[PDB]
Amino acid sequence: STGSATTTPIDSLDDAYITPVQIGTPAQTLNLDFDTGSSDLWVFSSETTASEVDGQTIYTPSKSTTAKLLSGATWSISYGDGSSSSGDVYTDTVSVGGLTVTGQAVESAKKVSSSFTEDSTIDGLLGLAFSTLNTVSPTQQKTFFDNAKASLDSPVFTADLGYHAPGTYNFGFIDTTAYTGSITYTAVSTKQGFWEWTSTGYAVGSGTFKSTSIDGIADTGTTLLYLPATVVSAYWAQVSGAKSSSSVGGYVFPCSATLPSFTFGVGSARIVIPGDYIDFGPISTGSSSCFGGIQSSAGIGINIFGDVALKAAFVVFNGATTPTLGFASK
Repeated sequence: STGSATTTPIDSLDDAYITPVQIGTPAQTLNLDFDTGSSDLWVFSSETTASEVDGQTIYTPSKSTTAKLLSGATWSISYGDGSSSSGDVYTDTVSVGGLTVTGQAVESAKKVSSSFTEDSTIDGLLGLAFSTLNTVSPTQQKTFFDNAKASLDSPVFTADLGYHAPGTYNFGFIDTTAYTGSITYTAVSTKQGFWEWTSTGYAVGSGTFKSTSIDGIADTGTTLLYLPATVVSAYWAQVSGAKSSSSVGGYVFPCSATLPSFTFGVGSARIVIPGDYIDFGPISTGSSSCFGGIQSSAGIGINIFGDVALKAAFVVFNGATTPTLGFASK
């Protein structure tokens, strides 16, 4: 089997991407944030604290004839940006772009943190990291991909994120019309539960390529590109007026600037992020200071190839016995 669904930026900045997901019988369609950096499928629901719901579409398990409470199971998760959610668990039928999984763990939120409440466009998350990170207790649950894998034509899914435009998540096949040149595959470590790999280096604008190993994760659920301070300093040094602001929380630059591109290495191959991709607009409405899309990972503890990097490529998440990651220009 296969699946194919369109993913759409939630706002003019590509802060995140939502993908329609059918849950239950009859289908309840929720717009979920597909996240290759976590492994929980959780949704706003009829059980979510009323004061913490503000415009989201909710899952109502009582209205699904295929919903079953997973007796005694609970979940609780905290993300890298400080946000969090928790609740209990149902199993139900979940379909993504024509691909159907029965008995999927659907984690129902009783509580969500303010940032989730404040984002009316995201009805929940669908985790696509390795199931070892799943937070369901006392019986850990599998991801949608994990549950689908045996059925898929090929044990893969692909991320084709658009820049200020819709894109595509495919399951079970590689669309050879969706990229240019060839796909370059690189090794993955599953030891931290992430799609963790090692970039071969970087370049700033038309500058010479620096060969250097950068260990990081392919994470569709993170907006920006987080890299070592040395690398990020070298990028912003090429932008007149750019500086790191502790008060704003990262590198900012004059909105009148023209940003240089950023290249990262995948084996012998190169992915080029155009400068426009690195512009996240005024730090506050009407300000002439703009927030940078490449930031230091020094505070985080890991490097993150977030949407800024991934949307410049066609990305293959290969879930074979020995998983790998593939990158192509597009």
